[PDB]
Amino acid sequence: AQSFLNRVCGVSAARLTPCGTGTSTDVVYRAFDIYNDKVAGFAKFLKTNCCRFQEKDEDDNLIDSYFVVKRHTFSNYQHEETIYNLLKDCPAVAKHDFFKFRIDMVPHISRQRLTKYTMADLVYALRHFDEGNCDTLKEILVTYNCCDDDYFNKKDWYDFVENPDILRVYANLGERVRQALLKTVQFCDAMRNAGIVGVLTLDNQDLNGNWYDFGDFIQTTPGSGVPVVDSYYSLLMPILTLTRALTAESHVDTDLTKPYIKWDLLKYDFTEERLKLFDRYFKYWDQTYHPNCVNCLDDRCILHCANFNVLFSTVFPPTSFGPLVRKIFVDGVPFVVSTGYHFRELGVVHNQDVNLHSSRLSFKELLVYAADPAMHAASGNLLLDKRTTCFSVAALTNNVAFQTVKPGNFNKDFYDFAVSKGFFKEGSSVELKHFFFAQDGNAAISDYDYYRYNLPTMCDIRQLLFVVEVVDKYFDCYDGGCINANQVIVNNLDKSAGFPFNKWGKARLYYDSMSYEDQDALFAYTKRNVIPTITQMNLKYAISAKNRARTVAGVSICSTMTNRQFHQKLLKSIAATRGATVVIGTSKFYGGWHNMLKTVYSDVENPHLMGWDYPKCDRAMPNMLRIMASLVLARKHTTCCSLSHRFYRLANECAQVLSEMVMCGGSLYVKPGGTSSGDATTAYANSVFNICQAVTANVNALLSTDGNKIADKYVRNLQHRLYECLYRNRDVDTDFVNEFYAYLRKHFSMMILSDDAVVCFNSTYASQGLVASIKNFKSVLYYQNNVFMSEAKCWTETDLTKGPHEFCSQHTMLVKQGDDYVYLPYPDPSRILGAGCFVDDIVKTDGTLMIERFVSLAIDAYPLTKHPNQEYADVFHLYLQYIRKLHDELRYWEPEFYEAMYTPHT
Amino acid sequence: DKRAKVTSAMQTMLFTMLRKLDNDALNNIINNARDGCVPLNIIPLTTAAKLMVVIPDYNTYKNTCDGTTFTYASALWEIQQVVDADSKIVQLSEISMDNSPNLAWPLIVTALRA
Amino acid sequence: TSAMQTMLFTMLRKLDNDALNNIINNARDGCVPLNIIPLTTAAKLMVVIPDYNTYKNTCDGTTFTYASALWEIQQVVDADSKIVQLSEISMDNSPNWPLIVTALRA
Amino acid sequence: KMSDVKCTSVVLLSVLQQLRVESSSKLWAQCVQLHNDILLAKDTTEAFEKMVSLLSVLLSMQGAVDINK
RNA sequence: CCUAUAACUUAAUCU
RNA sequence: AGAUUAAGUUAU
Ligand SMILES: *P(=O)(O)OC[C@@H](CO)CCn1cnc2c(=O)nc(N)[nH]c21
Ligand SMILES: [Mg+2]
Ligand SMILES: [Mg+2]
Ligand SMILES: [Mg+2]
Ligand SMILES: [Mg+2]
Ligand SMILES: [Zn+2]
Ligand SMILES: [Zn+2]
Repeated sequence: AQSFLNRVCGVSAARLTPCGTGTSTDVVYRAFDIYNDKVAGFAKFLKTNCCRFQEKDEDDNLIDSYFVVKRHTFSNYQHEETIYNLLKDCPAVAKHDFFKFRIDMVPHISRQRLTKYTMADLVYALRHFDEGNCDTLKEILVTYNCCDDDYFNKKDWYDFVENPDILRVYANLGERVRQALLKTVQFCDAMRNAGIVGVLTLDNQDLNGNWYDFGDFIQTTPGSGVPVVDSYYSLLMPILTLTRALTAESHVDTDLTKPYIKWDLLKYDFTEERLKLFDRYFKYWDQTYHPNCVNCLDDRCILHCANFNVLFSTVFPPTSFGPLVRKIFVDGVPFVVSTGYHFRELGVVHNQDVNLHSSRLSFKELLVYAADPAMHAASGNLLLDKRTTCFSVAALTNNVAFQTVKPGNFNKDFYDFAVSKGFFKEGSSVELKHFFFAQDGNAAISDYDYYRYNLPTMCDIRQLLFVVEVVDKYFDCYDGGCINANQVIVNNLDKSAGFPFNKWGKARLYYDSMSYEDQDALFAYTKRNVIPTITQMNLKYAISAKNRARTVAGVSICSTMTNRQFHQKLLKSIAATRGATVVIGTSKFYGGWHNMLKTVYSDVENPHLMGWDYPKCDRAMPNMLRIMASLVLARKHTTCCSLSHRFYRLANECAQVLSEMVMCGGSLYVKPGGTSSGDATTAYANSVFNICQAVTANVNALLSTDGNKIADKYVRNLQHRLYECLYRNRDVDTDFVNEFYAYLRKHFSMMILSDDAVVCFNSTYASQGLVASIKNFKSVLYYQNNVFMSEAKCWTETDLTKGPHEFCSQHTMLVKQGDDYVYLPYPDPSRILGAGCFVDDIVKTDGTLMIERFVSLAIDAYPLTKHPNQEYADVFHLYLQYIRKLHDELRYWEPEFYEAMYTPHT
Repeated sequence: DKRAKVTSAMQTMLFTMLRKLDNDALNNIINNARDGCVPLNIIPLTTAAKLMVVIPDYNTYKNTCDGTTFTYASALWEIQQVVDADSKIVQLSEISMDNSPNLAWPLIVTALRA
Repeated sequence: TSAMQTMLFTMLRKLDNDALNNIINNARDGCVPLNIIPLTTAAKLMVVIPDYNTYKNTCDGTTFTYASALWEIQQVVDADSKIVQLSEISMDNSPNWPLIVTALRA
Repeated sequence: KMSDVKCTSVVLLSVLQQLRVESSSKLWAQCVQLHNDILLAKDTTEAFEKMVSLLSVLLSMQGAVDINK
């Protein structure tokens, strides 16, 4: 009782109060990174072998310091004392006190002045985030002075979009995380010099940074100890950019009170600084780190090193990144061209083919000089734009352009006809909710300012490498590789050629002006050189239900030409495949919607339906996931491209559609990240990203579940093998990648179209935690995608008689068609009526073009006739009567033609 | 055929950007470099004689371009003229907290390098 | 160009709203408003009165009716900033005419 | 009903846009704001007040004679 | 100024 | 039945 409490004090003479009663242990619910032969994973368990004592302050107030008394056995007691005597001189080791006390003489291990939570509690709270179940995260935030306790009274406090002050609140933890990193390096040095072998886990280090568990440590010859730090650093890696742990490295002498380091403006390399950062904070990470990813061995090595570069590039100044320019002489007349590029992710890349003296310019080298933004920015004015927080390179013209968006044109004859037919009554189910919203002249830069949601995000690299192997299995059936210039298929040649090529013609002029040999020479040039390109932002005039402006990205003709020649074989092979997971290219007509849904419900045993939402998907997508998506597509080029060619194609795609220079209103800006909407590979890379986040949610579901309570022994062995393949094994285990893929295809059946997804999943496994659910997606999007996904944007359908709730903004009904029941897609009737009532040209409200327009809208509006709601069905009959009224005011008007569009015989 | 027109237009545009180019403060930074190779983001930051500041409200104006001369990018910039969103010439006497609701925000000030 | 202007007033005259009709009638007689009608709790409105007979029908005292709302008059200037009291208005001193009324609503 | 004033707002803003009212960005910004908030209004009393405030922009400048109508 | 990809409809030529 | 051009509609 009191005597035991006195013994715990010891030489410290600290005022203790017990958290438990008497001499019995105190049971806590903590998060452990455990790997046994019994269980594995990063889950929450019960810790029952410790007595906890809180230390009072001078005024008798409770402080963060705790005394943890652990009783296990005699052999662990003697072994831990033997390890501690070797490790006691290290300041990163918490002070241990070994004694025995008579409760019957059980031995005790007393750890002194620990915090309440370990580092694994912080990592688990940020990596498994739940609103309303974040008490551990709240206690950590109010304990270490990140925010007051009334900060959580503000609603949407956790939301990155609704409240960007949570980034500052989380950045208040970064200094403690950096101190824990330095103390881990000190502990590893002390283990190596003393000859001790053991794994480092996150639950054995407290939030002060001190290490305290040695039960699994074994002794060896001194000078040759090996610490294992893969699980530690890999599970900790998202927190390093969430809390911004390396912020103090920007300052002089790494001192937060000191000012910033004033780097040289002409400095771009930062290679030795990257190596110094890697040796300072990740010294015992075993895999080789290349600061410049041009020296990497394969694409997995590119992923592994580009992950360290997003962390280390937050230290360096933002004027060093982007194109590296060099003066060259053309016929003695000097130019300023780009001879390289400095990436945040890939390091410095230098161009291989560059001449200092050229005596004539061909069409191809004129094209790469016109496309290059170096000439455009070296001639323009300096720009300081304070409307946005994005980086501003230069203003090309002396004015600032202020583009507005016009309102829609009203189609009064159809509205008068619809009012005469009984539509738009008071209290009716169908009302107009889709309009053309006008925008004022500040709309373009306000839409560009939504790239502040894109943050530098470090990934769990071991988890990402396993996930990219599983993601690769989905794209296996497709064929790909390079093609020649004559095999390239262009859909529309009279479209914009981007900037600065839209001053001289459309895409047809450049396709007709270059021969096939010039196009192939340009494509070969991008395999050894990096061409930086400028992307034009254009406001898009189209109907919507929200008043937010929408911008499209216009990519240059050089980038889209070489990207077509690199990617089109794989993209056509994806679009021309039925029955697969990615359903891009599959029509909803002629029974195709029914075939897509039948395919999604393949072998799920206890089937439920699930769909989710990506908040700010084009904006907030991390650069590591976009690079990962690009690498997966480029895995078809194994026999036509070398590794240097594939790296330079990756560097060209990163310099063109990931972090390119963006021209928004006559002025150049730096794109932080995200996806350009005008690249050829956008929908397909979005499909790879969607499959990646789903596989990550399933992995985090299977590893965070308690292994002792998994009833099926196959799933328990699968969770054990999952932890082994993530954190213990370094090489790819293709047999377990096949086994986990088959498990996913059996219990988590997907249907992917470019960030839109429907999942048929086993419900019993999801309630047991063996497959992912909405909560796992919310956690993964929080720690990985830097957004908060509310459960109101998600849906769940427990009755598969009714279809998915929404997919590509179409609902689903079960319809008796002929002798059987099929699934029919129907749209929202507000959208159909708004398309008929509001048009974007004054030439679409007469009897000339409006017949074929209304036919197309009646084709899309036909399946509303099977709806039980009467006004929903009357929408199609209204469009039919109006097609008649247009047909006699100068085979479609008959209803049978529309039915033929949804019956399975094509 | 039409190849000649677009190649002459590309050649003509690319050459008059060198008539616009500063060519003497550009050389002082292009030859102070270790490998004759400098980042692009510092080229208009240290060489461009004209600066344009787009200012959304009055607080940004008093924090950024208060006075006739202001300091940005470790340089000295003297305002030449200010225009509004409708591209009408604003005088500095009009930019005050009293007359701030009557102006067409943003204002685009233009400052030469002193 | 003008067909859009004819289709506006054929459907403005079908909403049958007193406030819209009140300002369209006032505009028809030349009693147009210089600035935008505010709909907040209290803000400023400038109304131009062409001549006397359309002034008595709107103003009787310190309150005039506009857009089915009441606006209390603060200042009357006439083709200058020639401030004119409120006791001036009668037919007895009609030659004593583009006139501005700057008021505030409740 | 509500749909009539939501369509009349569209007709009125295209009328204002034909009269080059976007020559002044201050007037065009609040015209765009009033039009966008009529099109998102739920109560019809809220939509009518904005309609008055937006129609007075047309009745302000002398470019469309209402005498003819 | 007006992007990318996919599907569908209509019209007109050659087969 | 297939290809080409032009136009349109929907989806992302
Ligand atoms: P969806 O509209 O919900 O898609 C999200 C989206 C990001 O804007 C990415 C899909 N995407 C990419 N490029 C696109 C484009 O040019 N047009 C549209 N409608 N969607 C695009
Ligand atoms: Mg432990
Ligand atoms: Mg242990
Ligand atoms: Mg989205
Ligand atoms: Mg959808
Ligand atoms: Zn590498
Ligand atoms: Zn290839």
